[PDB]
Formats: sequence, structure tokens, C-alpha cells
Amino acid sequence: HHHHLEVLFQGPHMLHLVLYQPEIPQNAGNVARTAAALGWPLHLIRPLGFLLSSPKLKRAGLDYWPHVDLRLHDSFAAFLEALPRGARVFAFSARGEASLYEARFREGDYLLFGPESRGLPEEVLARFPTLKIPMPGPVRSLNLAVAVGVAAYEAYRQLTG
Amino acid sequence: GPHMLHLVLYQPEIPQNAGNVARTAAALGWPLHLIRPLGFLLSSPKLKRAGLDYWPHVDLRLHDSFAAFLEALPRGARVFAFSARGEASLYEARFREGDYLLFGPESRGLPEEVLARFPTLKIPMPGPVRSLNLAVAVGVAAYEAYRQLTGR
Ligand SMILES: CSC[C@H]1O[C@@H](n2cnc3c(N)ncnc32)[C@H](O)[C@@H]1O
Ligand SMILES: CSC[C@H]1O[C@@H](n2cnc3c(N)ncnc32)[C@H](O)[C@@H]1O
Repeated sequence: HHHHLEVLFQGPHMLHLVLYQPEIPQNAGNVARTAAALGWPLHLIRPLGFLLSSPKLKRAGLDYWPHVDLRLHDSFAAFLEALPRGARVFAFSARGEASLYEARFREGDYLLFGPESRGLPEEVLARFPTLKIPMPGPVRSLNLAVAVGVAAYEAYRQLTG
Repeated sequence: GPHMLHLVLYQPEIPQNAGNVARTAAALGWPLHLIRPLGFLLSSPKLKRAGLDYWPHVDLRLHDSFAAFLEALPRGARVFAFSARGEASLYEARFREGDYLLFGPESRGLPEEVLARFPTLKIPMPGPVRSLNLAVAVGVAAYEAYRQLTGR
């Protein structure tokens, strides 16, 4: 833990939300809405399954994209190469090795989520510590935007507490 | 455990949101209440698809009106009304087995008269956004309650 005065001169405290190759624009939009709500960076790792001009990314009566700290990466490789030295990345999977709620999040952690249809590839999962959102019911996975919100807000709870 | 709260959607408008919520309800093993009128037919393929193959595992309750919902509310039961204008943070609540979590329609949220009736909870949004997506808000609220009750 940092000294109190060091913490003071650090910014509002924040994690990075990262979508690996999102396919469905409504999912990306519903994640962006969460990112802008928290004031946290949203990283989109191409290829995306949609054009950024898609009418499906917004909603009438809503405007959040102008307030999204959007980061675009051309590939997963380029994303990794762009990480600061010592970056901590948590890969989210319903087959994850530890519970989300066991994790102790820190400033500038990266929370990494897969596409709705397939999730993160096994090689990516094997590369990072993996976190599971518990599902006591007979369900294989949650909707992407829901999983991002549950994870992001648990980190928010931890950080602001 | 096991643990059980109730998830309640007041006049949900978009079938994809209701199906996503059904998926979350099935994942937690919690009943899902819908209060009519809905913005979609219950026969909707988009609704069904949004819940994938999980609808068989959803304890689905339908109410013809808000009044009907209230009459189905056991004496002493607690309701939390979720609102972006809510009075207390989600994380200040201490949830209990059997609590009802109430959410409003995507396009306008819960009526003022409904907000006035129950304690209101806000999911913090320090950034400039007016509100979260309905299914995301339900997930965030439901899983904070799950975290509290499972002791982690
Ligand atoms: C296959 S669902 C799309 C993405 O949502 C995330 N996700 C969905 N459900 C869960 C869950 N129970 N636990 C952890 N991550 C999840 C995962 O990052 C997945 O790649
Ligand atoms: C108007 S968005 C649809 C519903 O989502 C819920 N909701 C969306 N964002 C929040 C938020 N920050 N806090 C509490 N509830 C929210 C509210 O119940 C609302 O009626």
C-alpha cells in the first residue's frame, strides 16, 4: 500500500476494461456505458464485429460515447506489447481458476473479457490469472456486458472502500 | 447457502434486456418477476433467444399490474427500488434473504410515485453517464447482494 500523501497525488482511482474482439455492437455499447459511468478506460481489441458508425452502439436519449476514454488496439499482440511493465491482467472466464471475489484489485489493473460467442481463446486464458463470476445455477455464462459490469463494479467497490 | 432474492422488472421494454436478466436470474437461482405492460410479447423469439436455453431454469412470475405485484408481496417483505437518482449507494445496503430488487423501464425508469414508496438505491456513476443498461444494472445489484450473503 502507498503512503497517504502519495495516494492523494495519484488520480481518481481506476481500472482498465478490455474487450477482446467484441462481435455484437449492443454488447460493446452496453460496456461503454459502464466504462463512462465509472470514468474508466475502455480498450477495444480489433478485429471488431461491427463498424464504429453502427446505429446499434448508441441509444435514443442516451449519450455516453463522448465521455468514454476509448483505447483502440489493432490486435491482441499489439495490446500486450502496449502494456506498461508490471501490468496486471485478469482474464475473465466462467471456467476461471479463482473467484472474482477472492481477487484483490489495484489501481491500473486490466480486466479482460472475451466475445459473447466463444469467450477468450485457451492460449489467452493460459497466459493470465483467470477469474470466475460464481453461478450456482445451471448456467454456462453471463451476458458479456453483464459480466463486465459485475466485475468492474466489484473492483470499484474494493477501490473506493 | 443456498440464497434467494427476487428480481423484479417494472414494465420492461426491450426483450433482449429481459432475456439477459432471465439468464442472470437462472445463474443465481432467483425468481424473476415481470410487471405488465411489457414492450414485447412473451412469445417473442428475441426474448427466448436472449435467455438462450436457460428459460427452463427460470422461476418466472408475471404480474398484471404494479398493484398485483404489491399484493403478491409477503407481509414484511423488503423492496429496494433501484434508480440512478437513488438516495443511498448500493454498497451501503445490507441485503437479506428474500429481499426484492425492483428495476424500472429502459426509457424512463420507475415512476416518481413508485420511487417515493420504497428506499431507493443508486449504483454509483461518478462519470457523466445518466444510467446503466437495465440488464447490467440488475446484474451489478444482484451480484453485490450475492457477495454479501455468501460471505465473500
Ligand atoms: C462467453 S461469455 C462472454 C465473456 O463474458 C465473460 N464472462 C461471462 N460469464 C462469466 C462468468 N461467470 N465468469 C467470468 N467471466 C464471465 C467472459 O470474459 C466471457 O468471455
Ligand atoms: C433508466 S435505466 C433502467 C433501470 O435500470 C436501473 N438503473 C440503471 N442505472 C442505474 C443506476 N446507476 N443505479 C440504480 N439503478 C440503475 C434502474 O432500475 C432503471 O430504472
